[PDB]
Amino acid sequence: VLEQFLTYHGHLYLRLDGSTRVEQRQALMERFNADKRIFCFILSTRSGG
DNA sequence: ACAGGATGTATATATGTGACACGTGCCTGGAGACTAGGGAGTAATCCCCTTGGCGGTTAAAACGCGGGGGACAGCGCGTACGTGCGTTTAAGCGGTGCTAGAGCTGTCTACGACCAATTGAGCGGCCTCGGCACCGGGATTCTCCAG
Repeated sequence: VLEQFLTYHGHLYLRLDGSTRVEQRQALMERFNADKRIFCFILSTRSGG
């Protein structure tokens, strides 16, 4: 529902959940901390610490 | 060819089992009045858990694939089992015809059952620590080509 809300307003994002693979997690991290277009980085609180 | 006797044969009638329905009597239910004890019905304790949602990590499943070696059918064929048959063996369907031996009735004890004591198993509660359970090798011993 957070993504459903962010879409209605038009906000780029790259979600992150425990179900994501560590490879995908690292790829998303590298693509977010490098690309300035993405405005949000939705993730879980108690994910990989 | 026929008129009547000399045998059959289903047909109809009075007599043998069985099983239901009835009719008496005598046990077994029913009816009643006491006296627990059992069980219901809260009211307290001690467990040790409780659930949702979610992130993480490792092995048990889950899946792919090859391939082999088994599961099936067909073929054949040779006992071998059913199918008649003629024989004969012995079940059995009624009988007679004793006797053990159930089944009972009665009698009368030893033998349980409470039962109130008495008390020592036995049960829980801790403590301890050998004994299995797992590591780590190191031999051995199967399995599988591969000749």
